[PDB]
Amino acid sequence: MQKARIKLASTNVRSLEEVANQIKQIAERTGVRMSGPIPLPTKRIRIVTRKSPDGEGSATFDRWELRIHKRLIDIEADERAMRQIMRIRVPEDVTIEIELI
Amino acid sequence: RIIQTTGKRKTAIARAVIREGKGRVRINGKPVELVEPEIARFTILEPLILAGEEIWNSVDIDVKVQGGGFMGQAEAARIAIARALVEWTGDMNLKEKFIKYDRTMLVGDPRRTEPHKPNRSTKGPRAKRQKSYR
Amino acid sequence: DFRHIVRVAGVDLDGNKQLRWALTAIKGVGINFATMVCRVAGLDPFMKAGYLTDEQVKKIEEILQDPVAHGIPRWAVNRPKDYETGRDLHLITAKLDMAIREDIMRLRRIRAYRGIRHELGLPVRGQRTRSNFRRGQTVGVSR
Amino acid sequence: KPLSERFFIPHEIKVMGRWSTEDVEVRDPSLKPYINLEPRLLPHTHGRHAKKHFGKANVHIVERLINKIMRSGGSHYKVAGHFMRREHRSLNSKKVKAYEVVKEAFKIIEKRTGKNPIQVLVWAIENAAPREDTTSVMFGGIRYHVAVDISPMRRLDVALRNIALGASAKCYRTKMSFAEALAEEIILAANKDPKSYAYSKKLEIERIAESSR
Amino acid sequence: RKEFRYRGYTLEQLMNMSLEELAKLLPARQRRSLKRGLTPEQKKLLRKIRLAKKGKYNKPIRTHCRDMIVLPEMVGLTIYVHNGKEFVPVEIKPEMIGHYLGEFAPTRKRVQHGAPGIGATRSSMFVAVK
Amino acid sequence: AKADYNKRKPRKFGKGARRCIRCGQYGPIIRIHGLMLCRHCFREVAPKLGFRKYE
Amino acid sequence: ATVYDVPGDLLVERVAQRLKEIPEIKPPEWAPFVKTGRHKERLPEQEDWWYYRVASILRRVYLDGPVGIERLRTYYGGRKNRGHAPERFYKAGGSIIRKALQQLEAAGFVEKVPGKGRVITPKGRSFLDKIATELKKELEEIIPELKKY
RNA sequence: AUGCCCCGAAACCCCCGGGCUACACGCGCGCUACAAUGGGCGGGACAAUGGGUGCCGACCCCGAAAGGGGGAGGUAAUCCCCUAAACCCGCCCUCAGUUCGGAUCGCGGGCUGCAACUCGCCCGCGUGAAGCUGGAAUCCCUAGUACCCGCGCGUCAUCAUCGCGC
Ligand SMILES: [Mg+2]
Ligand SMILES: [Mg+2]
Ligand SMILES: [Mg+2]
Ligand SMILES: [Zn+2]
Repeated sequence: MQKARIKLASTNVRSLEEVANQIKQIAERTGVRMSGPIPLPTKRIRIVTRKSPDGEGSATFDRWELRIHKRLIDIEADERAMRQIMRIRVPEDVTIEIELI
Repeated sequence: RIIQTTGKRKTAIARAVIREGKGRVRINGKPVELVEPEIARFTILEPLILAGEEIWNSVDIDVKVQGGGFMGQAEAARIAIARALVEWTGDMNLKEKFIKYDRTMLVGDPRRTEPHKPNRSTKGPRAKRQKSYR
Repeated sequence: DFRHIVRVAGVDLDGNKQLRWALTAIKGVGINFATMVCRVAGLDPFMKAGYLTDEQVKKIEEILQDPVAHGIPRWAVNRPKDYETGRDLHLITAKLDMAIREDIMRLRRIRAYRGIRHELGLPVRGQRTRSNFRRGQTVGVSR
Repeated sequence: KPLSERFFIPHEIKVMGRWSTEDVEVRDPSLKPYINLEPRLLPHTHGRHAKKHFGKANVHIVERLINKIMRSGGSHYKVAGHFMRREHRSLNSKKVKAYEVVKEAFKIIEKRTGKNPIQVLVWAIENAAPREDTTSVMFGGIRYHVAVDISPMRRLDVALRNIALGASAKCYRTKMSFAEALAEEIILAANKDPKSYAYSKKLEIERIAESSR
Repeated sequence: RKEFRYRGYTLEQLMNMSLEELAKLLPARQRRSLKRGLTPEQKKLLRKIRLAKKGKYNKPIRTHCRDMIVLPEMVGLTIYVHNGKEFVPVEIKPEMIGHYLGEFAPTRKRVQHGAPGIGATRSSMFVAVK
Repeated sequence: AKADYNKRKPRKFGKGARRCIRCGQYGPIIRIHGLMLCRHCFREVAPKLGFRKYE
Repeated sequence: ATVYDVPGDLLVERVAQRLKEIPEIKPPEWAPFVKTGRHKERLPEQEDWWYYRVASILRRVYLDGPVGIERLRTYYGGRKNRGHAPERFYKAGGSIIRKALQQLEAAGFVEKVPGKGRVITPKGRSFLDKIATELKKELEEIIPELKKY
């Protein structure tokens, strides 16, 4: 109970699904319910710039862009699983945050 | 029993609900009879006048819309209302008349705006500045 | 009772126009100051100006000559805080341009920066002048 | 203005809910298969026809008329005197105002003559459409102005355009309105009067078209 | 109309007046400047006007602070400014209080025009550069 | 003091308050979401900062 | 019937009429000298420009629920004609609105929900729906299609 | 980033005040108009992209307006910017240099700033210039595209007639 809430957020999309399915399976193997990964809106940061150092020539621009995929998981609290999700060993380009309600 | 359909028109969505009643129809709470820009009131009464004052008096419809403007939501309403009427009565000698008069009453419109490009970029994709020789 | 030409404090005003526009002509009374005085006096701003009996002209002339004491507030007045005395005043045609003229001469005396521009007939409020403000006549080189 | 007309509900699939194009009758065999007169309650097609060759054949005549008054005037070619560039106060995209002026135009026409306004309109768009033209054909090195024949569709386009421009020059800096100046043009053209602009342009085209056959 | 009255108050009637009661008799800009305190340099300059007002400092007052707001202390004496290259005298009189110090020391030489040259018009641009 | 005549002043706004973290110039500096670089250095370091160009 | 059953302008015109009899609604001391917002150019023209504003404010908290002062200033703004420069949208003043809301509170039609703005009372709903029905009982003669609902 | 040649108690490093904002004049790109296919006053309608911890400010209360004194909730599909304008209904104006057009100037109240004169921006009353459709010439556009109307980021302690998007 107290329904922990975990929030993953990373820029590589693939390397997120694997930690998601780890959490899903760990929950399943033991006895606990869970709300599947709820996709939250992507946050894409965009930066428009000119292209030439000097000021001569026509004006042509760039569009750099960086996308950040998020998720959200709701799960109960059993120490058999509350612990089981501690040896999960996230990758280095992912963020995780845990908190109960 | 109830039915419910949808209609989209360049950023405007419409959810309809149809069921038996006295022949009244609301839109966001407004009665259809009170829509001020007459050219947008005659736009959502074409399905309900092309079916006749007999079917139009045995149903209640009530839609909800959001987005767009006074003419990009009238057409959403019309699409949803046509798609609902073609199921309640559920015939085809009426569905046919919904393709001779206007084919889009059932297939909708696949058109959206087009992004802007860098020469003015606040006026449109193809409009540019004014050339200056000499 | 109808008339065609009436006069109040100098400039004479038409008689087939509404009362609020008929007063606009008096140099010193715009449109937003006319609505005010017509309201404070006690009569409509839509009555035909020719229908002004003369005691009402006396009323209007009273008001235009010290309006602060009748209800016209002192944030809506031709000039507040008179440079010679802190009284709040509203001037009209003859007294107006003279007051501005002496407010200009005062800056001409001390030889400020805002007085010399008034001298030479140039911008006063910080504009640019490479490209506009061409109040002169073209110059040629050769052809 | 009267609340019975401000709030108006039809119960018949007519044109604008008022007039019925069941008895009008086109005389010219050339322009018959291009002037559409189907039921079509509301005149609005949302610009789907301007994608397909000969698409504008199946578009109601009232919509072809309403679209050719959504414009500012004469912007690079003088009309009876001057340019009439009127930007930011022209009705370029405002289809509501266009539909309104045409509604009132018909309401005036129906009163001063007494016929189905669309019959008067279909008379106006034949006594104003000319069927001879000019060009330049280069042949073996040189060209010279020669006379040609105008296909029907282009006849119709030119007709409606000149009616538009005729009405849109008497409401210009003059006391007369726009809806009534769209009537003092159709009642004239449909009667072959010289004082018109759409008819006079037909005569002064056909003249300098014949004189160089 | 030979005496000077600012808002109904003569000179020596306002010469003894304070500095917070004074600001109610000046327009916005100077009332606000008098309210965010004076800058350090203007402190150093007031502490040289007051001495030159009592008996001491009989020596020309100079400055770079063109921002100083003329005040009833400075009426009567003649101080200098710095218009970019040199110090220019400004004999302070009444009817200056409220204005800025640098307002009376102009900064650009009045312009008088010669004759157009090679490029002043499209008729002498390429007919010169060969 | 000979340490009072080659020492600057601590600005806190205006073009002279920030300089590029890698080149060292004042002027056209990017302040979106925090990073502080030129407009010239951000263009030849971006594909290692993670960014990509899709359109 | 309710206020959802007629057009806005007719109902507001009819409401402002009966409103003139509530002793609490009365124009302040600076009403004849004020234009309604920094985006106008001229003062209001009719003499009862007060009652129309107040009556438009009732119907505006009826079908908007908890709404606050700084949100009734976005509604009553417009586009400005600022000389040689393009047009631009601006908010409205505050006093003309704050007074209206305090006077309607003292009348007994609204109330200050704490922390979330103001809402309408039962007295106010009775007031507005009675007039809506009174009007509509005659908008169906000349429009015989409202007779249904 | 960099080779060669000059500066080397200076052409290196800091600090205060001025200039880049000067104005008989020729030109490039734009904004507002020359009115009724409109101006004013009161009511009624409907968006999307994006941004916020040195910051975004709901809600209450003072002020006529700019603004001021308090101050929840927000490290974000939660709280805030954020009830858009062209559009519609009702009344005044009736073809006039005008209730068109708002340049130019006088006086008074405020915000940011260590500092607003040279040279910042914003408000209220008053004054009311040229302009009645544009010579020879020349530019942009093939469909949700051209035209017409507003909005958001950037630059930024304040200031958008600009650039890039909706
Ligand atoms: Mg420069
Ligand atoms: Mg005007
Ligand atoms: Mg300044
Ligand atoms: Zn750099």
